[PDB]
Amino acid sequence: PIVQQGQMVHQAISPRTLNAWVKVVEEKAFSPEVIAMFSALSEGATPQDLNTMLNTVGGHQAAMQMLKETINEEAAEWDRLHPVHAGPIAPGQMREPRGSDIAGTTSTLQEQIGWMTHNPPIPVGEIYKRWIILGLNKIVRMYSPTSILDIRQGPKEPFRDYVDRFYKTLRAEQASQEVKNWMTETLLVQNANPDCKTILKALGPGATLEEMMTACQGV
Amino acid sequence: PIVQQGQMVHQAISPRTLNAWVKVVEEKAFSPEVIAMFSALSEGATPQDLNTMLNTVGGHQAAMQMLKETINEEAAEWDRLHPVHAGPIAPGQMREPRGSDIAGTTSTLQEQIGWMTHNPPIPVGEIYKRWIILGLNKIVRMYSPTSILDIRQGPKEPFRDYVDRFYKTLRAEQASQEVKNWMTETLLVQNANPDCKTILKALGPGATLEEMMTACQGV
Amino acid sequence: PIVQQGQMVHQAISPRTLNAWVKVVEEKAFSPEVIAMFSALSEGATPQDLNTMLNTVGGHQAAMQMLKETINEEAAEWDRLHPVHAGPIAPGQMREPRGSDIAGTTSTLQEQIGWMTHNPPIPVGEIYKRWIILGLNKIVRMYSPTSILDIRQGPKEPFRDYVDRFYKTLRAEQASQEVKNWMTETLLVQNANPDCKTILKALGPGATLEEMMTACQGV
Amino acid sequence: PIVQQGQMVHQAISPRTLNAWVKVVEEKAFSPEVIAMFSALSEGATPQDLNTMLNTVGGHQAAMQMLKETINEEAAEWDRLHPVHAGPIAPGQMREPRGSDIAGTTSTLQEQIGWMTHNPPIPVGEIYKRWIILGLNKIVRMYSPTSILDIRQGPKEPFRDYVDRFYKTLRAEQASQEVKNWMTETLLVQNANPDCKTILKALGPGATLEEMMTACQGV
Amino acid sequence: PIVQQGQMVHQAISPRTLNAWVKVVEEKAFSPEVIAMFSALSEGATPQDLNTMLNTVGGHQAAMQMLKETINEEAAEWDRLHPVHAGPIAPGQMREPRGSDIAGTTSTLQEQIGWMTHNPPIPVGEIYKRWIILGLNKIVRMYSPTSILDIRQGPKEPFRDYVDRFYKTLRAEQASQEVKNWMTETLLVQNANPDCKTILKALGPGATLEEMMTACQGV
Amino acid sequence: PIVQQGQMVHQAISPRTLNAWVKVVEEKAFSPEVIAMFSALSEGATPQDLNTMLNTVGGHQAAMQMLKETINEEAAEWDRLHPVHAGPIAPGQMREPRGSDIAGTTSTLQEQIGWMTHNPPIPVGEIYKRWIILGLNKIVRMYSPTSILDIRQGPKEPFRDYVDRFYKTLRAEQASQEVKNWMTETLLVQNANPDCKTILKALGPGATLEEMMTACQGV
Ligand SMILES: [Cl-]
Ligand SMILES: [Cl-]
Ligand SMILES: [Cl-]
Ligand SMILES: [Cl-]
Ligand SMILES: [Cl-]
Ligand SMILES: [Cl-]
Ligand SMILES: [Cl-]
Ligand SMILES: [Cl-]
Ligand SMILES: [Cl-]
Ligand SMILES: [Cl-]
Ligand SMILES: [Cl-]
Ligand SMILES: [Cl-]
Ligand SMILES: [Cl-]
Ligand SMILES: [Cl-]
Ligand SMILES: [Cl-]
Ligand SMILES: [Cl-]
Ligand SMILES: [Cl-]
Ligand SMILES: [Cl-]
Ligand SMILES: [Cl-]
Ligand SMILES: [Cl-]
Ligand SMILES: [Cl-]
Ligand SMILES: [Cl-]
Ligand SMILES: [Cl-]
Ligand SMILES: [Cl-]
Ligand SMILES: [Cl-]
Ligand SMILES: [Cl-]
Ligand SMILES: [Cl-]
Ligand SMILES: [Cl-]
Ligand SMILES: [Cl-]
Ligand SMILES: [Cl-]
Repeated sequence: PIVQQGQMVHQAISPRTLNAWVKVVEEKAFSPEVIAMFSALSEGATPQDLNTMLNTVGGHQAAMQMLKETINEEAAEWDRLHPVHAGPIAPGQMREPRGSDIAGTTSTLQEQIGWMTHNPPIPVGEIYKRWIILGLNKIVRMYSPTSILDIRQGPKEPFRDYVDRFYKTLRAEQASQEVKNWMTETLLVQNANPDCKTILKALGPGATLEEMMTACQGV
Repeated sequence: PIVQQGQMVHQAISPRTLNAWVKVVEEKAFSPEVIAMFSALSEGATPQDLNTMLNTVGGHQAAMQMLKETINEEAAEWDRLHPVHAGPIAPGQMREPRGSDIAGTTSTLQEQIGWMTHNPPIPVGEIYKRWIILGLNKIVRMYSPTSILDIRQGPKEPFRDYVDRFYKTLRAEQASQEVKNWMTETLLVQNANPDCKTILKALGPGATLEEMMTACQGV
Repeated sequence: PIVQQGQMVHQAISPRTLNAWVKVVEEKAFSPEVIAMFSALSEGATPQDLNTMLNTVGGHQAAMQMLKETINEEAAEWDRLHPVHAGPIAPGQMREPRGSDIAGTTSTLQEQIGWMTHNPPIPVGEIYKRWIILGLNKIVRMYSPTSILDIRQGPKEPFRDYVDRFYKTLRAEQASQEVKNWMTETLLVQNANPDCKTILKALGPGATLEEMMTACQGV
Repeated sequence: PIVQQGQMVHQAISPRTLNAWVKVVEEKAFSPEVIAMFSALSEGATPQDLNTMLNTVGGHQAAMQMLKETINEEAAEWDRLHPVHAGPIAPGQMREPRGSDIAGTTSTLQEQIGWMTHNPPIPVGEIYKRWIILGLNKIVRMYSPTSILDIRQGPKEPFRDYVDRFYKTLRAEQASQEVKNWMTETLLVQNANPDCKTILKALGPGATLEEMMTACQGV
Repeated sequence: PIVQQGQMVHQAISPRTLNAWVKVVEEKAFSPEVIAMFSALSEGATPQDLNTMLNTVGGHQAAMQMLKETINEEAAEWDRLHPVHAGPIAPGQMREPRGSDIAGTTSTLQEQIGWMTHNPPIPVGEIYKRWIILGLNKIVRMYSPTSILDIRQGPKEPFRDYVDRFYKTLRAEQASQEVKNWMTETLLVQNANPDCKTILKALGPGATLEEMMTACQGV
Repeated sequence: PIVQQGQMVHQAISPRTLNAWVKVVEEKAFSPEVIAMFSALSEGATPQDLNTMLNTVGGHQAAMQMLKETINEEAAEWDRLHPVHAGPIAPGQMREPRGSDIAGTTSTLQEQIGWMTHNPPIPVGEIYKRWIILGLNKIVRMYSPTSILDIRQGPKEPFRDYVDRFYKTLRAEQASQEVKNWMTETLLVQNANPDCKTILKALGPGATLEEMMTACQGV
């Protein structure tokens, strides 16, 4: 990665960042917390470090291939919006990057460092990072076993655990924040068990989750 | 985070800070020492690092949603007290942050760094940190199984263990320091077993905890 | 903490310092080596880092409350000896700290850093550290099960192990160095088994521990 | 390695980089993720650090000898393309390296540092690294047990696992990207079980892997 | 410790240095490799760091008391050879240290840093370190179970293991290098079993250990 | 060690370098990868750090004594080739080192640092390192159980494992690169089982190890 005297300086990815990432993928497979951990360990990372984290993943090669295809689609879109102009790169200048240069496959470390440290800066690491997080979101969608519509509270299930399951499944859903707001406003109270459902409906439509959980504590 | 030649310099969150936090949440669930550990690992942290620590938490998504709602309430309060003024940001200036900018959802890393390193400084990391600790206190309240009124000394229980339980439950209570002072002055001596209660009452109302524990040592 | 180009620079407490301290308290409970480890891990620490180490302790809340009361007594004594003078803090100056400012409860990180880096320096971290070590000494006193007067050598016990026990119990005793010198000069030879006691008395009152241990080696 | 004030500074290889590499070779034997981990841990490395990583490998000495022979072939090719010219090295100059100087066997650390920090730079570490990755690719080829032509989907095998196996075996194949593209376009759909094969053929030749996996989800 | 821009800068003792030392004392008790590890972890250490390493030792308080007495004897000797002169410390000067100042009991961290960074330097850390290593040598002497005169080769014992035992016991012996040279020249060949003894005596008095071990390989 | 602003700066040996070395010697005893690990962990090391690594080795004191004798022989040879000249060391100069000064037994840390940072540099650390690696090579020779002449392929042994054994034993042999080349050209094909031997002889005398291993894959 690169960390900011004032100037931004280059640095190699640490061995325990790599070991942490590999352990995370080995243990947790693909889940939202794996994506959060990815963005955590890849702060200020170059495309070389991102490809470094991706290529060290053993197994799960179906998901890795899906991620490759997503990255290729985003790169082709970048090439459509940003057409490269033929010509000689002038002294004191750097070429404009392609989608493959952002993915680190056709660019050198010096070129990525120059794009990132330039003023104005071309943040290739955060763009490639954006594409990677997109594909990872697709993977987490495909590998989620349950749908949010099937999360129902058991007859003897404490409301707390039911909320744990509900928002666990909701975090993996692929829907805009408005759709998830609707799911919270409708499905959470709708799919509770009758004993808790009646009380929550007695609370009102504008209650917080704290009030809903403290209401069905005894039930 | 950011650490202070004299100037404050930016730095990425370390992998063992993240691993420490994730291990803490996995092992201890939600307790006061988890909050102390959070403030410990988040010294000088930016909102990006705070969201980094929060999003890497697997499970406990009910508590995470409650924390989201609390953060949204504090952000709306900030927006009420601090209304943004429409206009063009002048050269050599930075915009005043919203509640969502403090929460790191609508602000960039450069903007947070600029707000924190400015003179006068706008400490967005400590404000967002304050909100997070508030919501975490609410969670620790809701998830505490026992009330302080139910902590009673067993007939054969050593006074030391009874004090351990009493202040363990007291640390999770949500009450001002004056209320907790009253609880110490009344409930601790009131709820001891008769053999120790009579001796402590023979000591007097102004004895320290050291004197109370060394008094009921033999009992 | 703060580490000394020549200038003293601030730094956040490391995650493995915290993990080391928490592991120490979890494993060893309260013993002299725990205090030595505390002073070890808290070299150059600010009151914020000291409160950081104290608040991360799970359990043992009776001892933590005793430590709080001791810190409050030392703070009240500081307030008695150092009365604050009402007035406006002049430009280029910093206010004189209270006992609560030394304990880090009513002071900011910038104020502690300014007090510590000033010339003349107000070492709030070493003062608060002194109070903490005092209270910890009180706790170690209260939680010591055995008295030094009860450490007696068994009939078949090697003298070496008896000395191990004797100085183990002596390290936890609360007595000035002169009293401990008297205990070494009297109780050690007095409480040995007769076979070793007679030989040690044949050595003389001015023998070293090396000579005493090498004398009763065969016995 | 060497990390970039602006100047490139030398640094010794860290003990946990070495321990990470040795653990990787001990656990995973020879696989593509081992190569990715090698390039990960050897960012900015000198030939001395590369030989350091190679020589610390216990066992697998057949593969290490094959790697030695490959490195010798690449070095002889470098000597053929770059003939050394006899003469005295002028003041303010450095000799042009041989293949053995790139492999670090006949060059000193100061000479490698000088070649890498020079302008124009002679990147001996990335050249030797290239040769090493070449030989490692040969080894991974030889030690792959299965061919891509034999990866067939079981009758009750979920399509996801079959894709995992297919691209796992494909990653170890030695073929240009065009040949692997043909393998993806032909063998993947050809070697699926009939129930999934018919559906995938109903999709069309231009479907993505995401669509192919979400199509045969229920089958 | 203190590490050398050119100037010597102060630094706090690392948590894994402490953990390493504590683990070493817990596992290996008192042996020569423990002393080597002490000098290893205490490179450039101040008396505060040395007392830090010593006080964190749990148990073995007999040996710790012996070490205290040895340190006190060396300190009294220093006070005899270096008498302090009464007077006022002049501006731009520092007082000459006592034996207790070298032991870190009556001196501050600033005074130790000033003594060590001065020109001419007063190396209090290496002097106190010398005393500590002396006392540790006394302890290792007292706690050695076997004498070098009792190390004899078994009838079926390989010569290699017998040499391992011989020099293991010899490393713990308290004798000058000349005495140990005599022990090597006499006892090693004298105490071997007859089958190996006759061959070694056939070699001659001037053979190396390599020749002696390769001679009795088959026996 | 010492790491290169441009100037070479001194640094203490890290605790995990020491722990890594001690673990390596404890686990692997004496093998070539132990020597590679030694040179790995001792990059830029001073004689004090080399003696630090050597003295922390518990057990194996026969090998350590052999290493001492080898170091003494190399030191005596250095004294023969480099005779010290009697006289006063001039201001702005440093004395020429003896063999014992290179071994770190009769020289201080400041003298080693001065010898290494001087221009022209006297690399005492790499010289002492050379001697240590020499003695370690002698030890690895003596402790190798098998000779290269006895490595023969089993009747049902895969050729790959036989090559593993062959080059494992060859790496521990003490022979010049030409002798080892002859061993590769003769013994490897000579000592294979008849089924593989005939095929390898059908290949020809100029085949690579890759071709030899891929030829006897099916056998
Ligand atoms: Cl690291
Ligand atoms: Cl790869
Ligand atoms: Cl998967
Ligand atoms: Cl852009
Ligand atoms: Cl579920
Ligand atoms: Cl780290
Ligand atoms: Cl998230
Ligand atoms: Cl929870
Ligand atoms: Cl503000
Ligand atoms: Cl309880
Ligand atoms: Cl750390
Ligand atoms: Cl707290
Ligand atoms: Cl306790
Ligand atoms: Cl003061
Ligand atoms: Cl006891
Ligand atoms: Cl390291
Ligand atoms: Cl090697
Ligand atoms: Cl292998
Ligand atoms: Cl080139
Ligand atoms: Cl397979
Ligand atoms: Cl550390
Ligand atoms: Cl102590
Ligand atoms: Cl002991
Ligand atoms: Cl001196
Ligand atoms: Cl023995
Ligand atoms: Cl370290
Ligand atoms: Cl030693
Ligand atoms: Cl051995
Ligand atoms: Cl030289
Ligand atoms: Cl073998």
